[PDB]
Amino acid sequence: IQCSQRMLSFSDALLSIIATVMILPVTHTEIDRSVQRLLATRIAVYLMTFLIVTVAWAAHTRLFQVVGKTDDTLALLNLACMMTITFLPYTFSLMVTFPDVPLGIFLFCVCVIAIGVVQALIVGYAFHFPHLLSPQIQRSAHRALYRRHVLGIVLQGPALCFAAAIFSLFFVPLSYLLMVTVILLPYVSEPLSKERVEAFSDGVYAIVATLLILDICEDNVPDPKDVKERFSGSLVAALSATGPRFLAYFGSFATVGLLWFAHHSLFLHVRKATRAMGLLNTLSLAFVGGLPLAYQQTSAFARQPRDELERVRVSCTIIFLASIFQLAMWTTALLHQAETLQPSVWFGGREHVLMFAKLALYPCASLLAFASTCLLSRFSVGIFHLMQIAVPCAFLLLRLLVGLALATLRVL
Amino acid sequence: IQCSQRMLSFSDALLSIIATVMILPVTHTEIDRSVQRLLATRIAVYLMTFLIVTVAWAAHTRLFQVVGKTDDTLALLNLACMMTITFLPYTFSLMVTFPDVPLGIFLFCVCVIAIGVVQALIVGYAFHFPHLLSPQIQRSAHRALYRRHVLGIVLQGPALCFAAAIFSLFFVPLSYLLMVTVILLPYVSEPLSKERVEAFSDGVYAIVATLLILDICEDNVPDPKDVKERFSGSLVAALSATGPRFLAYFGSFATVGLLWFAHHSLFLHVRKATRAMGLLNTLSLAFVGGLPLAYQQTSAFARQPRDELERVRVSCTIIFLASIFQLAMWTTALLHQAETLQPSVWFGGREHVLMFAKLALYPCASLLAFASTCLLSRFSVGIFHLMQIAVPCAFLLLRLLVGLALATLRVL
Ligand SMILES: CC(C)CCC[C@@H](C)[C@H]1CC[C@H]2[C@@H]3CC=C4C[C@@H](O)CC[C@]4(C)[C@H]3CC[C@]12C
Ligand SMILES: CC(C)CCC[C@@H](C)[C@H]1CC[C@H]2[C@@H]3CC=C4C[C@@H](O)CC[C@]4(C)[C@H]3CC[C@]12C
Ligand SMILES: Cc1ccc(-c2ccc(F)cc2COc2ccc(CCC(=O)O)cc2)cc1
Ligand SMILES: Cc1ccc(-c2ccc(F)cc2COc2ccc(CCC(=O)O)cc2)cc1
Ligand SMILES: [K+]
Ligand SMILES: [K+]
Ligand SMILES: [K+]
Ligand SMILES: [K+]
Ligand SMILES: [K+]
Ligand SMILES: [K+]
Ligand SMILES: [K+]
Repeated sequence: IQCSQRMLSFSDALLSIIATVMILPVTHTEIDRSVQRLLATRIAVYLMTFLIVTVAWAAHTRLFQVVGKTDDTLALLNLACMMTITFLPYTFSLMVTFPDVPLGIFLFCVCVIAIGVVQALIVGYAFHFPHLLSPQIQRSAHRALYRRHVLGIVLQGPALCFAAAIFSLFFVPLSYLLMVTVILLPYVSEPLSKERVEAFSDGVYAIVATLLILDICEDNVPDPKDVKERFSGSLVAALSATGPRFLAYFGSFATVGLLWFAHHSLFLHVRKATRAMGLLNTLSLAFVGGLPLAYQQTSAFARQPRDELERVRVSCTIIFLASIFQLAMWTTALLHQAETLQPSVWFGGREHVLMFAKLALYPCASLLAFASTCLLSRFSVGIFHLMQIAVPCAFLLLRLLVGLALATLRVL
Repeated sequence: IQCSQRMLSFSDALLSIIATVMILPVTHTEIDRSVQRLLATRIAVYLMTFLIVTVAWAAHTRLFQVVGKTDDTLALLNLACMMTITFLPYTFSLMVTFPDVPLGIFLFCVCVIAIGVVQALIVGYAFHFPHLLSPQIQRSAHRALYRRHVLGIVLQGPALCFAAAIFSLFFVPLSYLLMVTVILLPYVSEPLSKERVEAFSDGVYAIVATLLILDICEDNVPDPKDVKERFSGSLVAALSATGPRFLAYFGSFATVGLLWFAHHSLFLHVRKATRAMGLLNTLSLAFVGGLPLAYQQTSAFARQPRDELERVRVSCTIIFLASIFQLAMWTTALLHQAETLQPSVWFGGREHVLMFAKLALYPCASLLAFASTCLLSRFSVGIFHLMQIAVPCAFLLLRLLVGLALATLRVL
């Protein structure tokens, strides 16, 4: 027997990488109807693959909530499970790119079946050696019924996908219906490990923050030949020619880091994460993945006022979507504060107002910039930049600002 | 005050991404002297940037060993520190690509100075609020001397790099000498947080395992137009045309996952990690980063026997270098087992032989394949594939094999 914490941390790292894999085609899209259609398709594929990989990650998290402690064989089986999961984005992209070809849907169904079969092997091994189970399962007298329930839950998806794979040769629409039913059944018809949620969130945030510097380190180191021919041997000029990329990276890193800061602060006060909090966290991460695209678009900065106005609106919308779901997590937690939140941030608690301000800082700023874009259109672009400067400072001075507001309302 | 564990986990994730960033140019190198020179330059740059980012990560780890507990201001300062660190690979690549241009060396020195200045701000803030310090520092009466020592250690590198930046305008070789002195002084003239080492290692392993699938998901989804024109509308043929990439990914993921399995097993029994163990871990990770290149080269599989023999030798050498340093970590730990290892894996312990076999499995296999390449040249290539099949199975049956060997030696 061994402690399973590090194995699950490795699983979370791999799964965050796999979930965010499909954001690279979006950010590498150079950017007339054809280009817009291509970008929309890529964004939709990214969202769907992120959600699918998140569903797989959640299934893994609760599977290894059932399995309390790990073992060499369990570690190798988990490696096999991760290997199978790493193919979901590619097979899904292949299926959507070739909807009418049965081979793509068959490959996706095979990937899902393989994940389920490896997880069923893990469940069988763990139940054959009860000391690997959680104490709740170990001490229960209905271990056989627990095994049946867990194994049925694990193998539900594989059965539906196997039926879909069969039907692909006869009636494709029913195959797609079964694939969607796979995701529908678990949620249309419990707590989630807070550590797993935190690890997955940290991985996603770390990847999204550094996407643009990863692009820069590969593409934007000047070529000495190009420097000597096109910039008259001036390295400073060659580096200035690529300024917009650096500005995009700075903005994206700052925004993603501050959103992670808000998430970190929120989860420092969470006692237990519910399923609703997990769903809202998934939505927030999915929309967070899109910030690099927003900042690329705004940094490119086509001089046309209408184009730049559209870019600012899109960026503000993306930031609002990223942060409103964190605020929604916090509001959902407040409904069951007694069991979900530490007493510090309960209604009327010491740090309740500070947490509220910290989580509402970004949605308010994004909404204000978006409104300025409609009311103060000419200044709006500058206002957007002002936002990028104001929000970080507000985070530094947040306690002083909250105290000032409290003192002001004391008399008012 | 807040718990600093999640902030440091996020730092480890970001730092692993930044350390492994420069491996992408290596794996994206399509592969006459010019190509070899380009590949050698890219590999050297990757190694140097990995080592530099690891030095920065180690400095960060011990800085936040000094700082016991975190705070909102400390969290934001840490975000700024990570932002500064993310520019080390790009500035180093720019400096090496333009060695004679003072601007590149100046930018690298500025990045180093900025990292040091942010860390000095963190130290000053933590010491101005002693409750953020570790209890050892808090209870000491020499907190002023501790502050002086820590601040000097933090600002050592910035001073040397500032001198180098000045000298770049007058005598460049002395500037380079000072830059190397920055790294020389700390090591030429203590324990390391095992959690930080584990998190960094897991991040690096997770990135390296999935490099090739990240490439595949972007580049190798067939284009319907290409499928219809070049493969006569056969999607299976189009997918078979890209088989070697999938084989390379399978091999690379299996090898990296099993090396991580060996690392995980080793560190499950480590009580405290010393500086020597940290250095050996860094070397092992640096050489692990090169496995995707080895497997790409072997999967490309030019039919020429000499070329394939060279590619098998290179792959075996890379695997041996990756795993021998894990074995060296284990051997170094055995020298101070009493304080470094759990009693289970001490000399003559219950699991000592199993740990030895687990860590020596890969070096022995790689050395045997390399030797077969010289003695059994014609079969060697097949033997390499045999290795890819044998080592995983040996990991599954490792306990049975160890028991069999013990029983055999009982009579012999
Ligand atoms: C053929 C390979 C490539 C992939 C598909 C594997 C097949 C044989 C597996 C995957 C999941 C399995 C199913 C999982 C659960 C159940 C429910 C049980 O009450 C009857 C058997 C049934 C319906 C299984 C039959 C076999 C099954 C469909
Ligand atoms: C100019 C900007 C862009 C970058 C460089 C910042 C300069 C001013 C900073 C960076 C590190 C600093 C040094 C850090 C440590 C010491 C040792 C002390 O006994 C004398 C001052 C001295 C030598 C500092 C002088 C100022 C310094 C060199
Ligand atoms: C109905 C059905 C059909 C097929 C499969 C199946 C098939 C292939 C496969 F690889 C794994 C599985 C499932 O994996 C196990 C299931 C049970 C057991 C032990 C039994 C116990 O005591 O509960 C061990 C492993 C399962 C159930
Ligand atoms: C000799 C020298 C020269 C320059 C700098 C410097 C310069 C710029 C900068 F941003 C930060 C620093 C260093 O950051 C601090 C140092 C001390 C203090 C408080 C003093 C205490 O009580 O020890 C707080 C912050 C430091 C030492
Ligand atoms: K973690
Ligand atoms: K991670
Ligand atoms: K990553
Ligand atoms: K990448
Ligand atoms: K971790
Ligand atoms: K990581
Ligand atoms: K290309």
